[PDB]
Parts: sequence; C-alpha cells; structure tokens
Amino acid sequence: SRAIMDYQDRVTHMDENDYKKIINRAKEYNKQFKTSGMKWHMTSQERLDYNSQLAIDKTGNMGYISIPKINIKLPLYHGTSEKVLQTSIGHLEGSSLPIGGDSTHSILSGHRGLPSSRLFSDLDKLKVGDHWTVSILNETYTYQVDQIRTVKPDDLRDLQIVKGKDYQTLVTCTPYGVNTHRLLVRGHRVPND
Repeated sequence: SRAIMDYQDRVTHMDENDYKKIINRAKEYNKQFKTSGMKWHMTSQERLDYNSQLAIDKTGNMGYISIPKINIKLPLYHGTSEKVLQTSIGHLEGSSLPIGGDSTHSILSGHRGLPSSRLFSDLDKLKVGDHWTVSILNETYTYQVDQIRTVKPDDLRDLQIVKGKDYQTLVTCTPYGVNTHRLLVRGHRVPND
C-alpha cells in the first residue's frame, strides 16, 4: 500500500487550482462517451490523451478503490497491462474515467487472485446493494452494486455506455481457478456517505 501512501502524499501538496485543472480535464474527457460510446478502437492520439488524464506523476496511478466488505484497498492504474494487473487494479483504457459523470461507464479489471495477492479474488462475495468507493485526488466517488452477471469472454453487452446513467463495472475471471468466464459486478453512482 506504499503506492497509495505515495499518491496520497503527493495530492496533499497540490494547489486547489491543481485539482481543478485535472478534474475539469477529466470531466471534459468523459463528456465524449455520450456520443462516441465505448472506445474499443482507440487511436494513438486518443491513447496519449488518456494517459494524461488523472495523472499526477509518471506512474499511471489514478487513485485507489475501496471495497470494505471484502477488505480490498488497491491502487488504480491506467490501462490493463500484465504489469498493472500483477499487483493492482487496471482501468479498461477505452472506458470512461472512474470519476463518473452523466452518460459514463467506467470499467475496472483485476486478476482473480495471484500466488501472493488477493486482488479481486473475493469479488463473488459482493451482493446487490453493497457499496464501494474510488478515491481520486481529494474526492470520493461511491458506487452501489445493482447487477451481477457471468458472461463469456467475448460478450460485451453489459459493458456499454448507457445515456443518462453513471455506471462502474468491476471485472474479474471466473470460476475461481478455471477462468473460462468473466464475472461482471455493475454498480451505479450514489451519494457519498
């Protein structure tokens, strides 16, 4: 959790105009999805823009996710490279940034456990009604489970932009140790506690 400590410490010394610039750019970014839908076919240009969003250093670390029910607190990174997923949670690069907004759908991915790290091992313990939060800069974003689906790897029907909705889906492999399917835990934006 040193990544999280380092991230927190960095945010502590940012000007309040620093938050505003970064948050505003991320909001502007997330505005595109209402017309564009998911950006499965992301161009080099778009990928460069993406990497600059919610970035306060060169690590790719966007913030961190908290799932009290299963005792997870992990750093969130740009993209879903094997490097990222070996120790942290990845953000699917063509999905909306995890600050939500109207007509957005952010997708976060994590291995269903590795030899010495739980990651999203216990994602199956989550139930409709449960909450998680993502912390980005000085702000909190809360999501509440409203749909749980198990699907084939190529089924992207539950992973689309829905107009007038603010969604975040947590994705991992399933069954545990078999990994033939994908477990999708969708939540919608709710007010912070």
